[PDB]
Amino acid sequence: PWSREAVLSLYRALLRQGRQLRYTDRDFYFASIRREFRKNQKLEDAEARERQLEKGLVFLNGKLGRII
Amino acid sequence: HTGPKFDIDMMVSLLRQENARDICVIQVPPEMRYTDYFVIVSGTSTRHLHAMAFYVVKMYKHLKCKRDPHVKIEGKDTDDWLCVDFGSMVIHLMLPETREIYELEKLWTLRSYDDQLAQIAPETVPEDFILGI
Amino acid sequence: RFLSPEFIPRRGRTDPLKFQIERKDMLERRKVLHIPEFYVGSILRVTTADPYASGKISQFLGICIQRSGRGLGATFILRNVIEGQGVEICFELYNPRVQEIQVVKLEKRLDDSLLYLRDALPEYSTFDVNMKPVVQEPNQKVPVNELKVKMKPKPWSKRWERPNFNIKGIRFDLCLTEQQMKEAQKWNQPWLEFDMMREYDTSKIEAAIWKEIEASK
Amino acid sequence: DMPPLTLEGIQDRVLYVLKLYDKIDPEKLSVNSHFMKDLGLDSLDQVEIIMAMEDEFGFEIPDIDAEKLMCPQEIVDYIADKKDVYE
Amino acid sequence: GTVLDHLVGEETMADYLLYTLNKHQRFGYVQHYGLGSACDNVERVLKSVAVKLGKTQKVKVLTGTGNVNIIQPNYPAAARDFLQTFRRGLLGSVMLD
Amino acid sequence: AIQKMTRVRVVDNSALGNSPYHRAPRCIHVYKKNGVGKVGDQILLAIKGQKKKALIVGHCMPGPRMTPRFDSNNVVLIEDNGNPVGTRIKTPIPTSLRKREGEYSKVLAIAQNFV
Ligand SMILES: *P(=O)(O)OCC(C)(C)[C@@H](O)C(=O)NCCC(=O)NCCS
Ligand SMILES: [Mg+2]
Repeated sequence: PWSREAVLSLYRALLRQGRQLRYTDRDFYFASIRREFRKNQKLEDAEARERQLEKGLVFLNGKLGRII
Repeated sequence: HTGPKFDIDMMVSLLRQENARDICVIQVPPEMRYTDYFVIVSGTSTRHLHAMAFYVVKMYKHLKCKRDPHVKIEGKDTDDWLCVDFGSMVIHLMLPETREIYELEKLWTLRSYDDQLAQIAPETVPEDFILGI
Repeated sequence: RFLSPEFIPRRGRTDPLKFQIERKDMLERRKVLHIPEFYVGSILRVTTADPYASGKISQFLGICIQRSGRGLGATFILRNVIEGQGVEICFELYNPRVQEIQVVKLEKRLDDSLLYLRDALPEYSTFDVNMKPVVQEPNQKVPVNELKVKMKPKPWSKRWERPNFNIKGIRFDLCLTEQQMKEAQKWNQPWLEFDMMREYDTSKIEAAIWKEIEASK
Repeated sequence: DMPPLTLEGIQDRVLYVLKLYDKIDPEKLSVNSHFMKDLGLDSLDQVEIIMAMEDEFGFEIPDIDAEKLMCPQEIVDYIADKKDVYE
Repeated sequence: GTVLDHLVGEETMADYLLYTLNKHQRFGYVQHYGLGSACDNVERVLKSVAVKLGKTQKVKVLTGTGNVNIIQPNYPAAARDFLQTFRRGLLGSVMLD
Repeated sequence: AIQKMTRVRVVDNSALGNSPYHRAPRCIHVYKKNGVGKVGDQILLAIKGQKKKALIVGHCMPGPRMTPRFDSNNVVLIEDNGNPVGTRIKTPIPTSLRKREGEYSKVLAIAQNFV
């Protein structure tokens, strides 16, 4: 990745938001975030790691859409 | 007529009692000129999906305001995908199969940044407009 | 002074009262929504209410390519290439649906219509959706872009080379040949420059519109 | 409320949460075996483990140090900083 | 043409003959061959000849920007005329070896 | 207006639409009382040696005032069911598609840009 810290930070931060969920099924939200971080990772090139991290970062922000 | 209004909290709880498999309720900002709230719910069988969709629309009419326009269910002929549009809420009834292939939640949470948009690249015509084998 | 094109009426047998009626209606609407001074070359961002949604706000940015119509129904058309698709929207000026009109970049081009930009190369019509307004001092001459644009292959929407279009903003040298140029010249009509009854002077007309406008404010 | 933070009791509650985890089973689980290598757990897996510790004791774990915590023994020593146990 | 032409590809000998002509004579080759400028690109010379013969045709492609008319010549047609161009004396006397 | 024997552009991520081929897709048929098809109308396509139903999404012919006007004839491939074969629509679609009578909700769902 860009930073090994940053990805583990992102995985942490996303799961923290999951606790604050109100309407969305919390079991599914957790399952959906887990599998994403599994199958995508362990196999990528340096350049595309900059893109995939950013994809997660905009998920964190939730500016364009926030799941509740 | 007066009492409970049509909103997410009532609508979701209404879904849940028919064994809604997964629920994703998504806040959509005003710049995306479609809806206030996007909802995705899964189902067990084709006839189970009809059950839910038809209950939701039926209950809608009960609590519906007089001037509040009537709504139409979509895709009754369809096997796996059913959709119902309300005023400020949009709901998608699917099998787990179609959820795996559409990824509607991903599209709407992150717009231009999804994986499915990345694979596809825009095609440009060559300069001087000459093709070569 | 600048008078909006819509206010000056076309030659007709329409009674003057009809124009007076329409002018009063237009002027009322102008008070409510500020109509900026824009030209055909200029860049505009228009914010409107979206009826297909529950009063959500839509903005669209693009380059003006034509400005036409008279009275309330007067219009303009904005062009732009959004993520690899050319889009054109015709807007009414006095439609209540429109929220705000801003002039992002006020400039004239060489010619009064830019419909040839469809046949021009894509980049000449590609304008950034999020660009910062660039403003000039109030008592400055309206700046002109003297850009001539490169073209696609010769099958075009219209035959621009013909002198009836009188396009000054196309790099003809690049695309056409000398023989094609002299072929186009067969449609010249040189008398038409000197046809005296063909001309339409709006001097006294515009003066009277000014008198009405200054009375309104 | 003040709970007695016995070092032995700290150990018990730490191993209690690890047996609660799906990936790791009590058969191969020990007090001295580390998560990443011995218990064969991924780096993302670790993040969840530390969250279990986060809410249990109710003291914040910064992201800077969460990285170096890769052993149960390291944890029982780390949470000993919260309330000093000698024994 | 002494040996069977199936051994060499249809477009294969073009680059080799371009190298041979660049070795000995290029200016006369440019004048006879209708190049805008001297170059070692086989694609450019194949485009230059097709336009000279006029065998090319406008073929539509539809894009978001609009309908554009690309010209898609007979690449096979350009491939053969190279042999008569070499065999005839217009290019100039050039030993391949 | 898209009628019989009109070339169209498939603006989808669907394999069938984006596949390289010697023919542009052609409009076999228009599902309207009169042959002309505007936006939102369904039309039949001949692509790659098969017939496929498609939804018209924007066209070159001028429409009502504030409605957008595109520079290519854009269609989305759909099943007879109504399910779009593709997953994503890169190209912007007009918002008007919403209020028009019929099954448009699914196509709106998979679109990114509204103009
Ligand atoms: P952990 O020790 O199991 O590994 C950490 C990691 C999987 C997040 C990652 O750093 C890695 O080892 N692979 C990099 C490939 C990748 O997809 N990077 C993350 C971008 S979101
Ligand atoms: Mg035409």
